[PDB]
Amino acid sequence: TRTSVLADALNAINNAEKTGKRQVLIRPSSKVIIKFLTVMQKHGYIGEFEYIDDHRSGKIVVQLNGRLNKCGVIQPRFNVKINDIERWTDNLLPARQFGYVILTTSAGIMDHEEARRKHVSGKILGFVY
Amino acid sequence: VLVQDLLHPSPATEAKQHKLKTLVQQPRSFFMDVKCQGCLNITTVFSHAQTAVTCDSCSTVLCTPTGGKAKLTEGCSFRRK
Amino acid sequence: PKKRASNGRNKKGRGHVKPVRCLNCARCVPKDKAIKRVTIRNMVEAAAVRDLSEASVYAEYALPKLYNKLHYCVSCAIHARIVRVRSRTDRKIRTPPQRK
Amino acid sequence: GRVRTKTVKRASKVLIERFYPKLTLDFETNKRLTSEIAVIQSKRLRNKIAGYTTHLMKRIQKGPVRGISFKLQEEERERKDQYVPEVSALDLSHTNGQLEIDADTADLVKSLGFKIPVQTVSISA
Amino acid sequence: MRDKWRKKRVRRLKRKRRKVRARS
Amino acid sequence: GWTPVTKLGRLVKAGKITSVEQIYLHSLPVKEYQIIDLLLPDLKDDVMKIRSVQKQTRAGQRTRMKAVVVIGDSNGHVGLGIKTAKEVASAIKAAIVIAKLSIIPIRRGYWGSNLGQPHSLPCKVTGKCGSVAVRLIPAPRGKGIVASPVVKRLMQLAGVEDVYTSSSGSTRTTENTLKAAFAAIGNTYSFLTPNLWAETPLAASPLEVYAEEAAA
Amino acid sequence: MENDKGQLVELYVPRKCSATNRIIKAKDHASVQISIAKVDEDGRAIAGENITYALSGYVRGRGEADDSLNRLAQQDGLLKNVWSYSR
Amino acid sequence: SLPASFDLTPEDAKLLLAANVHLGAKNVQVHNKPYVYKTRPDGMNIINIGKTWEKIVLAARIIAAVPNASDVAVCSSRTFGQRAVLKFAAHTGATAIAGRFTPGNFTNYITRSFKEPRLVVVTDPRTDAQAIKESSYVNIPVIALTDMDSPSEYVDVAIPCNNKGKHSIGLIWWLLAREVLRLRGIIPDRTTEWSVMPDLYFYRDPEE
Amino acid sequence: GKGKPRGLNSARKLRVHRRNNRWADQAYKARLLGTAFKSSPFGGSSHAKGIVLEKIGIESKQPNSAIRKCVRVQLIKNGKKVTAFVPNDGCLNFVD
RNA sequence: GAAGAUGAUCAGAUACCGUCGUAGUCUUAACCAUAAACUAUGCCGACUAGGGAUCGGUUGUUGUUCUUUUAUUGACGCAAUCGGCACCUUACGAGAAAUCAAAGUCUUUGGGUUCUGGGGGGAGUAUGGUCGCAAGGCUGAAACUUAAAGGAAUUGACGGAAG
Ligand SMILES: [Zn+2]
Ligand SMILES: [Zn+2]
Repeated sequence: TRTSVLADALNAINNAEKTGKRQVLIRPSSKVIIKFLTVMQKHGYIGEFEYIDDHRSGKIVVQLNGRLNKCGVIQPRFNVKINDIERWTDNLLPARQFGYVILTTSAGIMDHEEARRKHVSGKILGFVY
Repeated sequence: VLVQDLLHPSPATEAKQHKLKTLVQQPRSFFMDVKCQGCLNITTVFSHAQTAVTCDSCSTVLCTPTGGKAKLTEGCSFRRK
Repeated sequence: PKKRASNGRNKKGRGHVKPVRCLNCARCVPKDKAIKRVTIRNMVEAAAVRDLSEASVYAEYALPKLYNKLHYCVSCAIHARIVRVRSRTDRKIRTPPQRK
Repeated sequence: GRVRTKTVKRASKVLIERFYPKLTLDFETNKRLTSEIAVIQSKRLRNKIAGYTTHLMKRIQKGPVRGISFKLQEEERERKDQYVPEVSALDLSHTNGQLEIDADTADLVKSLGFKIPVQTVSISA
Repeated sequence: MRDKWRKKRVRRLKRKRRKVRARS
Repeated sequence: GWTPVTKLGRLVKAGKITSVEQIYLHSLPVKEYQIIDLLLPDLKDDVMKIRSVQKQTRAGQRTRMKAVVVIGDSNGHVGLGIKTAKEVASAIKAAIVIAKLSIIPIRRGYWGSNLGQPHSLPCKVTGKCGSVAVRLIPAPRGKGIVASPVVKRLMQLAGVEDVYTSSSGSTRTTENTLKAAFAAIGNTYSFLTPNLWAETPLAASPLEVYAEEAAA
Repeated sequence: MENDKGQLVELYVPRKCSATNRIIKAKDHASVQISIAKVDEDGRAIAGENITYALSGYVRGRGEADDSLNRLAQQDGLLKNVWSYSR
Repeated sequence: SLPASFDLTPEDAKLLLAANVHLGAKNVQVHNKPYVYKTRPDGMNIINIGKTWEKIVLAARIIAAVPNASDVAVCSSRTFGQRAVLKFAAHTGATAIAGRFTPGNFTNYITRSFKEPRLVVVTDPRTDAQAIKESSYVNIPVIALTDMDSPSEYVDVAIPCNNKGKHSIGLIWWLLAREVLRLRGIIPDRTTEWSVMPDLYFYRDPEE
Repeated sequence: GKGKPRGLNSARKLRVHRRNNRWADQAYKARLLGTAFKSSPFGGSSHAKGIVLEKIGIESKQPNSAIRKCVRVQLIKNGKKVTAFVPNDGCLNFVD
């Protein structure tokens, strides 16, 4: 059965951007999905995404523009200390100058760059580059 | 196709696509006002009615249940609401 | 390795098929695996139609045919040359050979 | 059998592809002409070479030969296949004066900015 | 040998060992 | 006495095409090796492996000897040549010919701060040939070429001096090891990095601006 | 890619597909470059002025290169009401 | 954008509709669906000739971008496109590929008919696969005349036409030649009638 | 899902699974079962002093054809009798 | 038709072939729990490519045939769908390859979870335990021995295989 609504959404994105489709439909939607997508726009990896209300869990239509390489989740959402981030970024990101490790903390869903800026830590949630 | 308008699909493909697979699910079933041949009395009947609905005024069965849409008896006219 | 994708039979969405005996040697072969041929032959050879017609007491009598459905195992059919070994690519061709 | 080999076939046909005009449909003059054009070590080989040469010319006269070009075949084919009947065979003259298109395609004409007379034909096969 | 016959050969040998242990 | 038979060969014979990056910028196929002899005179070749492969006949083995040759300029251009021939010299000589024909550009990148010239790869790249998968990870300015001797020599001729390499599979098979390593190093210009995100207009092919110089 | 002093140390800045925006490789021998001319109001092709597109070898193999040009030529005015966004 | 004279003239709408260019194969693949207008109840499929005519101008504009007409190669395996391409090669200066296509003509540089065109035009992708396949080896764009069952891989411009027609194939090559010559300026303008008749480019049987 | 549990609370299942499966590794099994201590003639040691009971020369295996010259030695520490080779040219005589 | 006996063949055949034939094959009450029990492919879930068929249900439409003369008949036909058993092409992708629409979305390594394997033998053997009337099933080693065993494909050679 469906165990991770985030993992299913990111899988549809990867299977759409390797194929070259410029859009993808995500079902179902969640605030973790919507906030994970917002981090992508701030770094430009996607265009606008459209949330469709159906009086249910929802549906999301995303616009892909091909400057993304791979986005995925890390299961489970491991506990990540501040000193742990250096290990995690090395093994997940292709280089030290680009790529993002998305963390969920009590300060919100955010990438490892601004996570180091405000010096708080939480669960690792995914990666994007 | 690489670029498609997912948010506004043409209604032509919406009419042929399954009700749960459309952008937002919507019943294709409806409600009818059935005029029996015996008398004129508004009786609201579901299209996919499972029960042999009879008129209130006259003891005449309006529809006989079928696997899908119920078939109204001869002399029964329906108007969609 | 796997010589055929269909595994030499025609069993899919099925557990068991009742076997048949080879016509040649009475060997039990699964029904969907057996080589089956429909045979509708004349009672008499085409040369024997002139002498049968003249000896007939009925004017314009039609000779009944000889109907049979033959069953073979893989060994029965190959030895009798009902089927022949095909190349690795031509094995996939399952349209009947053009003869009639 | 009397099947010519490739060394007599290709050597002969190069001669046509280079010296088409001065050859002739006669063996003996061709036999003497091939004696001066190509260096042939054996007279049997030259008689083999010249024999296929004339036979190819007999084929060139009765039609277009395959695999031989001598800068005059195709040029002569250039100005011959200009044939055009006076009626365009596409104009609306064979008909009564209007297209014979289907009834379904009639909507296609109306959809575009075209008002063309049409005899509706309903095949529905 | 053939794998099936080696399995059957051991069964005959295995039954011999069981019968011998039955004496004691 | 070299007469080019291709349009780009006539262009490179004259001063029309002077830099190999112009060839790369338009993916123009290369068929005659004399082209880059003029363009990349500084090419270093070395024989990586020589093998003898036998074909069974009705009488006996028909042995042909196979050589694998790596070519590079130590400045970001590298190629790999594998050719079989009856003799060792001809196998090496013909492999050197086809090694040149496959020279590709690589992207040197920065690990950490971008001080100085690029020295490493811009990202992790992997190439697979057969069972051999070769992964190149960028390394700091201190580490050398952390790789096996066969893979090390390939990375030297490409100008990379800082790189980690991890290999899986039957790496003792040199041919698959070098092809997989060659495939990986060619992925440097296949990974879309943020600095390459800036869109640029499409310059026309040099075969277009010089149609008359290369007609025949 | 550019270094500390700011000079563009990147040699061979590659090009990007007009359909998928993927980087076109150096040996991407299936890739093409469609060049469509400019036409003046008189109906004559303008000399040395072309509308150019870059196609990845990927999209040509999948058969979507035909649809890619039709949309690209639609957006740049080279075609009218031939490609539909709504499918 | 484009002058309004480039729209489909009623005269061409007569010629295109006359040769049954609008009939497309009964089986239509998913890629050629946008060029389909409607279905005929028999089973025949209608080509959107409005889109068809607009593809003629687009492809012809690509040919005019090629500087040397000798760099445009046309090929045809069908006899119905055998005659057309030759005078298309003659009128435009293009290079014809008559009859069978020898493999290695583009990839092998020691062959006799070794060409490196900047553009290839194909009568029918299904019957001319070898030329299309070799084009994907040396970076050559391809323009193909495609029906509704024509495969769409490694073809850039699909001009929807009836490839199984006597007069449809010749008409398209006529239309392309007319538009290609108009853009270079050989034909003075878009209103004059052309010397070349539609009957020319039409395949002729050996009977005459 | 790779067949192995991925939950954050699945550390016991992962630790148990690997612990059982290390018994398939021959080096690990000999260490924990202590086979060298129990059954090896040296008792797990490196060297061993013994008493030569006689001198015996052994045929080599195929495809080689020779006679390898060893000795039969009885061990002091554990009473076992083994065969020990004499690697060199011509010191069969030096051992008695 | 195991077993058995018999007539052949053969150097020998207590084998293949022929003739009988006992248990068994069938059934009722119980045991047994094993198969190349195979799709040699665990289950649940989402996505990725085109196409034509086919079964069940459902939804709309016929120069069709038919009840009956027609409708509310039925069959047929044309379209959609959900579910299935599958099939054909291609390989974006995977694989050592055969091949695979899953064996893809796996060094760009993480949806959830159960089970199993660590070179070939010895050996699924010994012993202990447990279940069974037994036959046996399940769990299950070690000593010692060995540099290979094996998978897919290629060339040749050979075949009491075909063309
Ligand atoms: Zn009533
Ligand atoms: Zn048999």
